[PDB]
Amino acid sequence: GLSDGEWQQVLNVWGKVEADIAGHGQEVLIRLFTGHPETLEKFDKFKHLKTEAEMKASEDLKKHGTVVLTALGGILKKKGHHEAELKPLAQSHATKHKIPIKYLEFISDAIIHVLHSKHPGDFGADAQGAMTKALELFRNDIAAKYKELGF
Repeated sequence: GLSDGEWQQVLNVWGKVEADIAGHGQEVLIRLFTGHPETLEKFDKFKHLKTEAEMKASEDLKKHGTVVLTALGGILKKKGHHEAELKPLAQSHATKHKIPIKYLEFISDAIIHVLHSKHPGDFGADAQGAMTKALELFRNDIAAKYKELGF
């Protein structure tokens, strides 16, 4: 788990995201899709996108970025008490969307990248440690549910 101090850093960082949820969501997804094109193949509504310009021009991509980061924000604000929030996502992502757990590592990495890209010099080493721990805890708890489902 995270300490109280670590959670405070996580949620302070998250304030940056909340100020521009759509632009952070868009940049995270673009980073994911560009760095790991296999991920793009799991979205029927995005698998048409060949270029970053197309992705950049897609209002539905930005829309989905808002949905994804809203969901993660809700999870993070539970500070680890997130079973109810995480369970349905684990089940839809393992059973319906068929998303390998590695893709959650890819998006975690993309989030850390985008935060430094958008806030260079303002995402300190303590803050990155805390946000990393939070994203690891999320992954770990998703992973436990994936194992239950054999995915």
